[PDB]
Amino acid sequence: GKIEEGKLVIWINGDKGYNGLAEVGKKFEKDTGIKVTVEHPDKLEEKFPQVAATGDGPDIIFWAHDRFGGYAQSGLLAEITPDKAFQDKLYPFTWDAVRYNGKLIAYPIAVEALSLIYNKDLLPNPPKTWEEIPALDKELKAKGKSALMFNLQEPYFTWPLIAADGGYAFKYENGKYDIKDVGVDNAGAKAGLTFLVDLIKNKHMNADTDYSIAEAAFNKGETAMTINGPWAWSNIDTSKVNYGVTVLPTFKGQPSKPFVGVLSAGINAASPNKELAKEFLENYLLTDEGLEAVNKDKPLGAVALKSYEEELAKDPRIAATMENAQKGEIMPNIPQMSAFWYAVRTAVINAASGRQTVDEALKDAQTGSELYRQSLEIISRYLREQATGAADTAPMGASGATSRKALETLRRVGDGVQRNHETAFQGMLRKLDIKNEDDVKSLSRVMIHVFSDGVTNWGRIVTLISFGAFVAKHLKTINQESCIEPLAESITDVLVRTKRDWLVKQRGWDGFVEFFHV
Ligand SMILES: COc1nn(C)cc1C(=O)N[S@@]1(=O)=NC(=O)c2ccc3c(c2)N(C[C@@H]2CCO[C@H]2[C@@](CN2CCN4CCOC[C@@H]4C2)(OC)/C(F)=C/C[C@H](C)C1)C[C@@]1(CCCc2cc(Cl)ccc21)CO3
Ligand SMILES: OC[C@H]1O[C@H](O[C@H]2[C@H](O)[C@@H](O)[C@@H](O)O[C@@H]2CO)[C@H](O)[C@@H](O)[C@@H]1O
Repeated sequence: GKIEEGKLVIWINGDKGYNGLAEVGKKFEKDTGIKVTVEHPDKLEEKFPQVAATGDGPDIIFWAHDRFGGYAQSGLLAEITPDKAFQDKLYPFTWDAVRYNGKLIAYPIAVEALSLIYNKDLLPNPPKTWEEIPALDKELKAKGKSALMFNLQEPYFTWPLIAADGGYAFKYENGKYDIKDVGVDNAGAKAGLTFLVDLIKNKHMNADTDYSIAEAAFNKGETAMTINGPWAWSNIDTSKVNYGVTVLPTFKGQPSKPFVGVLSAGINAASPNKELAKEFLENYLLTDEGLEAVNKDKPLGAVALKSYEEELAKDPRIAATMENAQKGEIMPNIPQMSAFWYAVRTAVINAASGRQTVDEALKDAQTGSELYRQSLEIISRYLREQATGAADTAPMGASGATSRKALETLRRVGDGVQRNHETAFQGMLRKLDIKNEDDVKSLSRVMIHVFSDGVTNWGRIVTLISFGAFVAKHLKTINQESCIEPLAESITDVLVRTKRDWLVKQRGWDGFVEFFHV
């Protein structure tokens, strides 16, 4: 479809101040005659990449910054180019959250971190440790109350505990992420998640508790504590619960480490209203009055706009938010975050329900989180060595035995496919007529159509990759060697995105090696 000209459609999550945002839209309309429509669809962060890929969707999308690198990598976002005067009005670390491959890809709005929220009438002093919560629940159950209820369906809420004793997503050292170094199934992560599962086993929490259940229980005074962000404070105010916002409990003497989000506003690359969107965001929303309108609906947290943040920073709930933020870590925005989150969401749900043990659940989450990088390493190396006739001497890195053995297996079975199907490979190569970087970009839809819609097995995966190597050899011959790495990335994307669940079920590339073991 085509995004309509002369209006703005905005998407924002249903937990945020969308009525306040609509009020800013009405002010925009008053000046310009342009109607602003604010919507809060379910699963908007999943919807957006689907609809935007076809040139459809909202003009402006709001989400935490972690999803935006994926959207940008997919060509779904307009580059943001504010002048120095405007840039200097927001905190530099907030612009850093929305920078991807050296370009600004959204406007930052506000810094979000989870805090412990407690009912002062039930618990005059909140617990400093996770370890004391079982005893406190036992005390409270004798009064017809519980200690703690929070959303167990979204890993954002359980991550602070998983991270506390050493769980991590992608290792960060010397100002750099090692995307090859994933910390989901280490001893620290296991300790955190085992503690959560034990809370459930011992009937201190219920695996089925979700956002709405926890919110209602806290706001009705049935549970003494919850874990939530600034957006939740409005409904708690309405409830008249005597609440405090404080630092999350420690685990094994170490701080809980929330993953810190920057609510951000991106502009759809397919929007014909980009100048209207820029005007709205810079001169209506990111002003004291614009942020106030949203904040009075549902609190934003620590806003990116220095002038308004100076007012808000006096609020002890914001101080608490920022204390927790400083103990946590800013989320990456790398495209791999979506997969990391899906993998950890499934692990927590399965461990909490008893569908899998903690060890089983975190193993699968490690494999899912490593899948893209490991797949790319194997596929890129095979294509490149096939094209040039010489292997890559660089170390395989993390899970290197698997990568090496997968590459050796792929050499055996993939060369066999190419050899036996040479005429068919030649025919398809000529039919596809691949000449340059632009023609390579067209192959994804063809790969999805042919590969992803057929039967899922290792044989057809070998064919996918083997035909890729055949194409790579051709590209080298015609002085298009620079196209090979983009080709490898494209094949990897199709494989891992469309066969994610199947691949994890096979133990990823270890399953491949096992399947073709001679
Ligand atoms: C015991 O059995 C086996 N052991 N082992 C080890 C393998 C098998 C086995 O049987 N495998 S098999 O079932 N696999 C497939 O069929 C298959 C799987 C994935 C594919 C993939 C195909 N394709 C079409 C092929 C390529 C050459 O001619 C093709 C084919 C079959 N195709 C199927 C789709 N139709 C659509 C209409 O036009 C004709 C076309 C024909 O042609 C005969 C072929 F060679 C199949 C042989 C496979 C080995 C059979 C390539 C593809 C689409 C093109 C773009 C593009 C680009 C890159 Cl970079 C990379 C890939 C692609 C997607 O990836
Ligand atoms: O649970 C995984 C989920 O976490 C974060 O989403 C948060 C969001 O940042 C908050 O603003 C609020 O809406 O709660 C969400 C959790 O339900 C990530 O931003 C998101 O990408 C991820 O899927």
